[PDB]
Amino acid sequence: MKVKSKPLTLYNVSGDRITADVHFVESFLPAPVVIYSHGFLGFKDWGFIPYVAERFAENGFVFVRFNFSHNGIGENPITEFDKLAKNTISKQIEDLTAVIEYVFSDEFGVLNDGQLFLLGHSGGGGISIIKAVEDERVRALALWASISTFRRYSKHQIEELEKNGYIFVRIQVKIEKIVYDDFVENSERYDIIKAISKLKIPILIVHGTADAIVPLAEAEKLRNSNPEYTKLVLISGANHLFNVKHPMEHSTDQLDKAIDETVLFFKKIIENKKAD
Repeated sequence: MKVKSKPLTLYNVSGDRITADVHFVESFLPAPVVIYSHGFLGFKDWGFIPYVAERFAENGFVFVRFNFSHNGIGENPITEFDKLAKNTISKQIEDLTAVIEYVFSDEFGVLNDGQLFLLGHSGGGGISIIKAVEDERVRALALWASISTFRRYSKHQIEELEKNGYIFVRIQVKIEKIVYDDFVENSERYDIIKAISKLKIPILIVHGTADAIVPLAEAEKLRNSNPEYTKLVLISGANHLFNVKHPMEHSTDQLDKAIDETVLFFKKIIENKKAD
């Protein structure tokens, strides 16, 4: 079977340009749409994202990946450090909103069944939970190593932010104060734990037991806030990136379990809708 890959250029309401791709296998259409969101420090063409896109397409999904309008990608698919420094949670949400609206627009030329499922990794999981609350057209959510709070900054980092106007985060990237200001001035709207408790759609929480970036405790906090609609799946010995190396030359047991658990979870939702 041939996995087709098509480039998309879309804009958010501020006119910020978003570059995206859609992977699909024609023989599976009409199929559900899966929008994948990565964290602040991630890129659609890096790590396991291309392989994940290929696998979801091979499993009967219309998989969309995108880069944030302010994630620094300008000419090479980092050349825009001014914009990356100002990639607030509000801009990331605005970008995800434009991708969802592009998929639901007449401009999306990929024959689908109208079902929108979100998949978020790390920071992208947080952005996906907020978005799922804001838009009831998201009928299922899967989270891979997702954060449980946007309040990631330490006592020290916040202190340098208020003194210098920016901080560096590891290859160091400058994050301007506006990113912290945007979370704090919108902490209720962006309260991940509160948002996930409001959801009434199936939620899959995939997390590794050897994850040192976002501990297993955070995955259990997400599950604890909505025990009715969530399912917690533990990947034994998996780190924050499902044990994949960079450059990615092959997949791991860990990443294949996350993909299969997600595919089956999404597939049971489609099958249950047909049963009604």
